[PDB]
Amino acid sequence: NISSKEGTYAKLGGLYTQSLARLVAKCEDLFMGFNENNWSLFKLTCNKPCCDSGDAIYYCATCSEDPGSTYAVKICKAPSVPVHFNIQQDCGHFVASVPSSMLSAQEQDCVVVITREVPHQTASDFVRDSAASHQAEPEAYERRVCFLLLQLCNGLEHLKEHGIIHRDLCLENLLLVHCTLQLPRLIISNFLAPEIVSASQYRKFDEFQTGILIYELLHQPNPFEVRAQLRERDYRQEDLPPLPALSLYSPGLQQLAHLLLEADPIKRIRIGEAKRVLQCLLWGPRREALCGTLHNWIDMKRALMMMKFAEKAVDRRRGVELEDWLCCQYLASAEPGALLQSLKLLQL
Amino acid sequence: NISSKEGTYAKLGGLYTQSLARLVAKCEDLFMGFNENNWSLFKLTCNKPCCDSGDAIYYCATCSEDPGSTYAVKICKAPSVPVHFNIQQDCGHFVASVPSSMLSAQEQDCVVVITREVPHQTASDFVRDSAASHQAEPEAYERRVCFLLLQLCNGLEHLKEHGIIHRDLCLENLLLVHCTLQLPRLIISNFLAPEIVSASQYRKFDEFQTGILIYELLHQPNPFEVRAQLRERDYRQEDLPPLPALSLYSPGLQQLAHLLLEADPIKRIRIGEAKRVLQCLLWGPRREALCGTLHNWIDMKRALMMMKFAEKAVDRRRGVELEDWLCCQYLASAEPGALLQSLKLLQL
Repeated sequence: NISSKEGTYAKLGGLYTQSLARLVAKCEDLFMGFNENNWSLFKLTCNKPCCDSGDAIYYCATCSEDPGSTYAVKICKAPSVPVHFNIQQDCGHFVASVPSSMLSAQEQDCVVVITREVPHQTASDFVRDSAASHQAEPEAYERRVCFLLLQLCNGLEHLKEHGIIHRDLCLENLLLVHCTLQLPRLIISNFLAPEIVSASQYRKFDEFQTGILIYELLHQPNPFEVRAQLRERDYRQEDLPPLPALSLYSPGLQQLAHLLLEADPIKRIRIGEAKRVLQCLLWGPRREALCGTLHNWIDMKRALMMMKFAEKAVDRRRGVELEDWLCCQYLASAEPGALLQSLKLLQL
Repeated sequence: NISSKEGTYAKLGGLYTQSLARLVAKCEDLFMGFNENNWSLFKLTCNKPCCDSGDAIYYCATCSEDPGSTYAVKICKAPSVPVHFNIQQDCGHFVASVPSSMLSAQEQDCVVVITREVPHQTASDFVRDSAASHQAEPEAYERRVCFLLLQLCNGLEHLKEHGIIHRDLCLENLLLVHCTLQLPRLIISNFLAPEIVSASQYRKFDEFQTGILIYELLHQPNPFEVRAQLRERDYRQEDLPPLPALSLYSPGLQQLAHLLLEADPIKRIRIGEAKRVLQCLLWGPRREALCGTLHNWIDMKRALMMMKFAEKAVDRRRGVELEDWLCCQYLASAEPGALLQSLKLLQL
C-alpha cells in the first residue's frame, strides 16, 4: 500500500493528527496532576505575602497531610468548578481571624480559601511594571499579551461551558503563576423584581470585558472610561479608539478588541472565536479551494512541531514549555475552515 | 510556495533528513561524552572482578583526580585508536604486581590497562548463559544477536578505516557494557621472510571471522571446527552448514554468514555491506523504478521515528535508548539504492 506516493503522504498526514492529539493528552498530564478543623495541618512558609489582588491576599503554605507540595492561602478582603489549567481550584474554606498587618482594629475576620496554585503576581501588577518594556521592546510584550489572552480565553470558555459567567473580569483578578516542566500560567480567580440585566447579555459578557482588558493589557485606558460618546450613544466598532501600531500584533489586537466590543450582543464574537484569532496571531497563517493550501500549511506546521519535540527528547536542557503545549493545542485541532474564519475576522 | 501539495510534501521529506541527521548528532553526544606514577590516584571498588575474558580480567576502580565517574582496570594475562562508541578506549598502561588470587606463585607481573568502560560480561559469557532462552524465545534472542552484530560491524568498520585489522576476533574479546540514557553496549577489546598471509587477505579477514561468530552467537559450532571438508577442500557457500529455522532472522542470518564466509577474499562481502544487511533484518523493508516505492518507505519510517522521539519528550519514563540511536543511524542514511543492494544480498 506504500507504492503510491501521495497515498503514503496522505497516510502520514493522518498520523500527525494522531500523534499531536496524543501529545496534547500527555502534555495535559505533565502540567496538571479541608475544613476549619483541618487548618491545624497547615503552616505558612513566611510572614510576607506572595501576591495581593485587592480582592484577596495570598500566602504560601505547606500541609503536613500532603508533604512535598505547597498550597496558597487565599485571604479574602470581604467582611463550584470542574478542574482546568487556567481556573483557580478551591480546596476548602473557612472563617479565620487575621492580624490587620497581614492584610497589606488589630485583627479582622476574613474568609480563608485554600488554593492549589501559588501566584507570583497579578495581571495588573504585570501591566504596572512593564510600561517601559512595552515601549522598548513592543513585539515581545504584545506577543506575551496574546499568550495571556489565549490562556484567559481557554479559562473563560471552560467556565461558560459549565454555566458560569464572571460578572467582573479585571486585571487584578488574573493571577500569574510560575510554570516549569518565561511565560507564566494564567489563572482566573474565584469570587419578584426581574433582573435589570438579561441572561442574554450575560452570555456575551466575558467577551465584552475581555475587549476592555485588551486595551488595559496594552497600556491603554478603558475606552468607556475616557470617551463620553461611548457611554451616552449607541456606538459602533468604528467609534472605538485605536492602538499605537508598535508591532505586528497591534493591528490584529485592535481588530480583536473591536470585535469583542461590538454593541449588539448577538453579532458580537464569541470567546471561542477570539481564541482562534489569538491562535492565528501567534502561530497561524500570515497574510501571504484555498483549503488545500491551508491543508498543506497545517501539515507542514505539524511536521515542524513534531520535529521540535523530537529534538527536545535528546536535548538535556531544551524541554517542553507551556508555549509548546498551547501551540500543540492549536495545530492538533487546526482545520482549513476555521482558519479561514479567523483570517477574515482579522479582515485579512 | 506552500500552494503545491507534493511540493510541500517533498519539502517535508527533506526536513526529515535534516532533523534525523541532527538527532544522530545529539544522540552521539548523549551516549558518549595516566602512568605508573598516577596509579596512586586509583582505588578498586571491591575485591571481586566484574568481568573475565581469558585475555584479561576486569576490576572497577575510582579516580581521585576524576571524582563521580568510574574506570575499568584491565589486567592482562600476558606474561592506538580514535574514539568510537564500540571501541575500547585505553587511557594509559603500566606493569604491576598482582596477587594470583585476583587472576580468577603467589603473585604475577601483569600489564595493567586503564579502560573507560566497565564491562558486565563478555559475548561468550552471554552465549554460554542463554541457550535455554534461545530455545524458549528464538525471535527475541536472534534479534539481540543482530543488534550485537550491528554494533560489532560499526566498530570493525571504524577500525578498518584507520588501518587496523583485529587478527583474532572471538566472543571472549567482545565486551558487553551496561548503557542507559536491556540492550547492552558492545565494545571491541584491544590487544627478510615475507608474510605467510598477504595484506590482501587481511583486508577481508574481519568479515571472515564475523561469519564464524554468527554461528557461535546462534549456539552453533564453528563450521571449520566440525567439517573436515571445509579445512581440506576449496569450499563454496553451498557447502556451508545451515541454521535451524527458529525465527524470522534465522534465514537472513544464515545467508549473511555464507556471504561472509565466501572462500574468495575478493568476491566476499565487505563489513559495511554486512552492516546494511543487519540493518535490513532489524528495521529494513521486508519481502512485501522500485526506488520510488522505497523512497516512500524511507519517508514513512522517518516520520514514525520522529513520532516516537516526540512522544518520548513528554513521557516521564519512556526515554531514548541505544536501539533508538542505532535505528536513527539507519534511517538517516537510508537510500533506495543501498536498500536494494541489501535486499538481494538477502536474496529477496
